[PDB]
Amino acid sequence: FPILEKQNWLIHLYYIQKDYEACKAVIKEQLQETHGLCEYAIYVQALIFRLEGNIQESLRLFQMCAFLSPQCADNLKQVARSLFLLGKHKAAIEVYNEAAKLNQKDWEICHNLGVCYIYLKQFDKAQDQLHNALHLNRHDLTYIMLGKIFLLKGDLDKAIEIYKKAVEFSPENTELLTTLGLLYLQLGIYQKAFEHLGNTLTYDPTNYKAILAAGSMMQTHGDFDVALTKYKVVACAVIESPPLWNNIGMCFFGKKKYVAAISCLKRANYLAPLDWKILYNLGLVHLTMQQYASAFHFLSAAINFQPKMGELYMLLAVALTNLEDSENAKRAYEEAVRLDKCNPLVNLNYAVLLYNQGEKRDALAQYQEMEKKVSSSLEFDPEMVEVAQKL
Amino acid sequence: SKWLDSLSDSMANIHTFSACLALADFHGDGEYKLAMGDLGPDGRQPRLKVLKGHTLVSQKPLPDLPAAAVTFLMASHEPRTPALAIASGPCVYVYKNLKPYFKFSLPSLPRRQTVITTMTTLKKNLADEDAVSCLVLGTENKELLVLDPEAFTILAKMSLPSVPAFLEASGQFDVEFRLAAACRNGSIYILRRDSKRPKYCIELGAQPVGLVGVHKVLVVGSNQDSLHGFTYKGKRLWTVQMPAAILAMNLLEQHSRGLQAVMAALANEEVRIYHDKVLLNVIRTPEAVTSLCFGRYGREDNTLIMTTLGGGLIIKILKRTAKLNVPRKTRLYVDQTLREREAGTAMHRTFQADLYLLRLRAARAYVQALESSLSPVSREPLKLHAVVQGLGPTFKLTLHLQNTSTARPILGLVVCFLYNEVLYALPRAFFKVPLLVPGLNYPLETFVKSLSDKGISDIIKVLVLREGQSTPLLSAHINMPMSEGL
Repeated sequence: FPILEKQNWLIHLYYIQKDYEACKAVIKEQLQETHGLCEYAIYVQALIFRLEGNIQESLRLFQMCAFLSPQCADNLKQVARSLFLLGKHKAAIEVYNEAAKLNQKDWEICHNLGVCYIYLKQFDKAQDQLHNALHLNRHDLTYIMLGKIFLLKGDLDKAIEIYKKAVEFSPENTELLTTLGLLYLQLGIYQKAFEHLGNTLTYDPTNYKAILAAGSMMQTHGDFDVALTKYKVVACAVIESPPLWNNIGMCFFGKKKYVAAISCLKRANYLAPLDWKILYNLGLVHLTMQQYASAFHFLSAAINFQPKMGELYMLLAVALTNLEDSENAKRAYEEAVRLDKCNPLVNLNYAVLLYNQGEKRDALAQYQEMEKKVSSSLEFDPEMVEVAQKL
Repeated sequence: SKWLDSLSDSMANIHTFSACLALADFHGDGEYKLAMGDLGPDGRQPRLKVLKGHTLVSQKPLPDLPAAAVTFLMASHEPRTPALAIASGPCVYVYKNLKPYFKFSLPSLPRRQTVITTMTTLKKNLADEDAVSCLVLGTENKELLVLDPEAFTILAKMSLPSVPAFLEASGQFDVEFRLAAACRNGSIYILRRDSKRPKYCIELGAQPVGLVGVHKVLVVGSNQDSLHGFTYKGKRLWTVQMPAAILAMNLLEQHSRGLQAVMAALANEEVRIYHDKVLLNVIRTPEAVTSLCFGRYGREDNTLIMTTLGGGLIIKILKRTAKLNVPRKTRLYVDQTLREREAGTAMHRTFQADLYLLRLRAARAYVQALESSLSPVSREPLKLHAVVQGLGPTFKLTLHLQNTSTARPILGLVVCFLYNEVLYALPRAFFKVPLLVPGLNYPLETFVKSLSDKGISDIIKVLVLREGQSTPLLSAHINMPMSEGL
């Protein structure tokens, strides 16, 4: 006969100030007095459990709260969310459906159905559900999940529009700006990428995920010292990260500091022995340093990690040409020219190998293949014309 | 040093909140007291306590825990002190001159009554120091009751989609009222004229821990340790980040300088007064503070009274005169690189020969292991490893076995131990294993016992095998430690 929810306000005020100690005591007292049926000493207790690592007792207590209020869309939403926090997404979908047939006007059900169908690789239903989630109430996370769908399924041609429309409003989210800048890097545009990365860096100066891409873009267009300073900005925050040290080694390899680049690249390779980019960089630098015994080793590793590349086999063949193994260089160059489409350096180097082998016959074939493929490198220009005039 | 400190005490057990603590005139003569419905030291004993000066003058028991306490003038006939409407249960105790004067009851629901949680006042027509104010109650049932000047009849009933937690009333009730309600579902709903339903809602993403209304901007304190300034139409205009959690937000308004700035009682033992976007007059406290109030307490237009999370009181009177670690390389490195540059071909050839021989020997050992079936990891998915525990003549030998497959159980399997029957006495050296469900580590334990009077450590083999086959599916080895017998 006492009032059922006597102290829901006090429990809510203790839980909302991040106490979780006095709130639990008041929850226990209320439940002991009311013998259950409170529906908010169980709800807040389950939310507290979910705040801790445990997502099992949270699911149990949300089940009890759903049993108490069988027609209450929020309880079904919370139970499906406790499912989705575990690995079960089909059951999460089937509980979100019931939560939707009691409330057809909320964005959370549609956003969560989208993120579930994403984990279930059902992209039509996920895409349509997230379009709905936008139309009900546009949120940043729905935009992010839609961009993720359009990236996984197809091309950036569908993601650039969504990310631009997303950053259009609420443009202070670093994730949206940075992801749109990254997707600009993924395409030919290097200017708007710099624009959005600088927009991010104004808000957060020490953003590691943005500093990395900005330094990459800088390294691409020379001026290695600016990228080196960008990396100095974040070096202490991430002192052991293979990508940072790989980019720093490429910085030091740009300005002819080959030893201080081998150092950084080997350090990054030790912290990630399965990363083909660092292996390719080590092979390239050991080629430039004229060592030709470690270059082959690192390039063969990077081949064994990403075999469907053209430049890898070209560099391995250049390492084999100076290792007194010309037949292996022949077959490696054949692999490369078969596996390369838009890099004439491979063709020119194979023409050089052939002409140095005394053939001069197939060297013309490789020269014609290169000239069909084609344009900026200063030293690939001269050998282009020298192997031409001398053939 | 803009905040002149007045009193710092720690024995005052005052565990009130930022909404059930209000100061106003209570006996005329321009002497403002501060009435607060304080809980128990834990929350068991509801006690109404009023403060004049900095000595406690009257604390008296209360029926139930007060959910809010706000003062207001009930009528303009010879204006005496405002009435203190303290909310408790489904009831509103209206105190006149800090004496029990009236007990308003909430009209029940078809019994299933409700409880009132949030309570503020609203201005009728004048909005001055002598105007008449009307209550606005937030029932636990999702309803807002706009009451009368004398707390006996209802003037309006507003429907809200979720239980309110915080309330803000702006304007005058008759012609221009704005009611902002921070609910439990993490949303602010605004109520205007002619709208029984808000239809202008704003979600915060986290449950609002506070609500203070500035003349144009409405600040919402988030559970994510920040403030978010919105407009009264439903469009956010700014957001500022806090370094720690937000425990209580109140309003600091001084009319001499026209400064109406929101406060913030952060959990990092500090309080920072916030205008539109700038920080100023940040203070420190010996302990994080749960409730702050700014008004004309005592006889000063700039008093701010604050209660520590652990109790105690701190009253402050505002003065009116406001490069990299790139490694190094030694001679060894350049000599080694010179050797590599002059003898790279021999190194390449001999390393390739060594790699060929290594592939040969690794394949040899892999085939020999497959023959003897000595791999504890080996279509036909399984994984077993045996742990030994304990010194002394009796060891506990637990085999952790696991089926590693998507969804396929393994019905018929059995474990057989191979030991030296003169050194170890295994009770059951052969036993069936339960149905292995994919994904669960089954610990199957046995009690090995050393029999040798002298310390002798001998290996023990374990074979897991089908019941229709004779070749072990997999195996494991354990070097039994020394006995330490008697």
